[PDB]
Amino acid sequence: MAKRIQFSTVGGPEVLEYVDFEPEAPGPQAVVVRNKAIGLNFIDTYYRSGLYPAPFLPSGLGAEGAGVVEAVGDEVTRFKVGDRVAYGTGPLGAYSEVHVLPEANLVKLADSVSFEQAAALMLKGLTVQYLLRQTYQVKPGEIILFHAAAGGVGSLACQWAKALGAKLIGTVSSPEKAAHAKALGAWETIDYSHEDVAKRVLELTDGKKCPVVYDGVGQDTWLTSLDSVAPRGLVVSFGNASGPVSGVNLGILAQKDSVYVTRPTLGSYANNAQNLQTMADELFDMLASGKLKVDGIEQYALKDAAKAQIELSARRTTGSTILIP
Amino acid sequence: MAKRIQFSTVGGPEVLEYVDFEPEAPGPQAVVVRNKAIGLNFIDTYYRSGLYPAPFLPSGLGAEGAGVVEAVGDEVTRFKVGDRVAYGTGPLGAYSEVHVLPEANLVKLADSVSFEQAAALMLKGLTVQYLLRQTYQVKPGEIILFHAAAGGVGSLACQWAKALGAKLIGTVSSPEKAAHAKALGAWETIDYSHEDVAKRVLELTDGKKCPVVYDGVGQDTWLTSLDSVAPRGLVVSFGNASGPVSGVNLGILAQKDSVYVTRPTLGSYANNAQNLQTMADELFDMLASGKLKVDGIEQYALKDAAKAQIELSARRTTGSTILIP
Ligand SMILES: NC(=O)C1=CN([C@@H]2O[C@H](COP(=O)(O)OP(=O)(O)OC[C@H]3O[C@@H](n4cnc5c(N)ncnc54)[C@H](OP(=O)(O)O)[C@@H]3O)[C@@H](O)[C@H]2O)C=CC1
Ligand SMILES: NC(=O)C1=CN([C@@H]2O[C@H](COP(=O)(O)OP(=O)(O)OC[C@H]3O[C@@H](n4cnc5c(N)ncnc54)[C@H](OP(=O)(O)O)[C@@H]3O)[C@@H](O)[C@H]2O)C=CC1
Repeated sequence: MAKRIQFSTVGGPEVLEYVDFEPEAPGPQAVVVRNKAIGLNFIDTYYRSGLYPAPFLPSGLGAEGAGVVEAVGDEVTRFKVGDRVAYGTGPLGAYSEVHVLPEANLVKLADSVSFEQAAALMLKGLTVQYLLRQTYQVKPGEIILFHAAAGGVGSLACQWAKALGAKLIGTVSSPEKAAHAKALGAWETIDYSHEDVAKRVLELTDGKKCPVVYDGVGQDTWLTSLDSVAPRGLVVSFGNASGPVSGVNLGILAQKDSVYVTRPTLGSYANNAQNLQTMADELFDMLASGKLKVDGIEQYALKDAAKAQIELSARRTTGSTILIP
Repeated sequence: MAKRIQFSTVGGPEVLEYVDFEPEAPGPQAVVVRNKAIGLNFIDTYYRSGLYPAPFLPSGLGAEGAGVVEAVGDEVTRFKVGDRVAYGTGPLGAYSEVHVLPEANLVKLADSVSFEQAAALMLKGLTVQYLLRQTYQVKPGEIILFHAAAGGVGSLACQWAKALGAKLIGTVSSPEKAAHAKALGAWETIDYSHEDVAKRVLELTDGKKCPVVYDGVGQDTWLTSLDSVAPRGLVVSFGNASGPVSGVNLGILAQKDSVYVTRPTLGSYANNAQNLQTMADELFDMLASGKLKVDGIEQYALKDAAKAQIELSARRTTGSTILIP
């Protein structure tokens, strides 16, 4: 028996229950991980709310974590008991003392990386990697727009953008979050709790606007992003914090001067035990070289996962926050 | 006084009237063209139907044509009376004996190109140019999907794709249109009057699907295009023959494996008297080199523009068709 956070029905935070459950016996290519640190991600709230249906109820939650390998399937050779690993993709269940998942979703941690750093970087870091390196290969000097610049993904994006020589214009909801973003490497900040983002962008870019706009909040900033992208530019809708963007008429893309739009998912970029490896190597290489940093991690006891999600959804957090089993 | 085709109200073909009107005096940078050949384009039916509002009623129609310069604005130096020109962008009014437009929308014709070739190539040719060279730089060997392969744009696309060494899979509504497309350079054809396009595409591409899908029919093929694009591939929605594609939830882009979508417009790519020049030079260079050809042009008297539009909308045409003033 082991403890985990699960829900028997979709809904608000009250739906989460900290209870005993019986971990499954690893498949031939599965790995049993004894979690030491668990990630907190906005998508966790969507599975719990039902925005994204689970395969069955009661359901586990979470897809990011780091810990020690406890058991290995008979066909697994990459990992052995005792190995220190991390993951940011795979089946639900990270919110547990013991998580079982395909070896394809795991990446061995270098002795130099702690479990807290991994649980705070993995998923969000892999996302920034594909957003800035694959979805749209940001080049030095480019002026890009990135919403929620002080959030989990946003904070890493500020740092990565700076590392690339790009000039990231990060939108935030308060002068406090603005200072946070700026300190992490944001070129310019815009407080969209009252400022006109599109206007500010037009002036900051000398009327040329941004070749690419990264939007993880969705609904509330869709028009803003459409008005901030340069002609034939790209609007990357990778999040739905404020809600999903729907009911769009492709005709608006033409109206905004023939722009492009994509709705990427980590699963599509890290769709191999291996495209994951290459991506993870770059992420951890950034950390090891000192271009990315975490130090400054809020910690909640796995049993208090509900409290942690409430703060996240309430927009009362900055950077990464982890759960300790 | 001169004759033109105009409409005092939006609606069906019956709305078109062949009447006398008084051409305006060219502005300082405007050019008066004595049309010898006028293009027929699907968008013409949309302005007439009201899908795209005119600035005022009664309104002229058409944006493609070729003829002799009759008058020049005082500030115009690129053109002089007698010059043989062509245009595929600009204000409404091509459906006339005399059309007045900014010099920025004109391109001098080489003595070797007749007015019929220009009126049949200009707009559609410039579109294929930006679709295959700018929207998505098709490379030799790539397998691409292109709907309505026997249409005006489609027919040129079959030829251009072949010239590029690409393998175009063209969808058509009949074995007759299929033969037409094939003869023009289409690699493979699919009769979507009954065949499963997505299925055929999956088998023709060995399960890899198409890096890019060009869709000028819209509504009726949106899902088909989404199911025919490769992961992280691009779906180019440049037309609405079957109707516009609306009410889409960006979430479907993720569902189809993180794809991209754009809704380009000729105006956005040929947005300069000059980006037009470079594009036109390539188009006419293809014609001059024998890679693109027209010969096989249906002709309607400008006064019978309604009959011409009825056939176009009825899907009873192949290649280009022009109106003679
Ligand atoms: N596509 C993919 O592969 C992935 C997508 N994501 C998505 O990326 C985004 C960022 O996730 P993560 O780093 O975990 O989260 P964050 O830590 O960034 O938290 C969300 C932040 O978004 C902003 N926000 C704007 N409007 C709202 C709103 N109405 N309610 C709540 N928050 C709002 C807030 O910042 P402020 O107060 O400054 O506005 C808030 O702090 C999410 O939308 C997430 O679902 C995450 C991982 C992968
Ligand atoms: N974005 C841009 O810059 C431009 C866009 N366009 C658009 O490109 C497309 C092609 O235009 P053009 O070459 O003039 O036209 P076409 O000559 O290709 O005529 C339209 C063709 O589309 C297909 N089609 C499919 N469904 C329908 C339907 N329900 N009703 C009528 N036709 C249908 C038909 O071929 P089949 O019978 O084989 O299915 C038909 O022949 C149009 O949608 C047009 O508006 C044109 C120029 C520029």
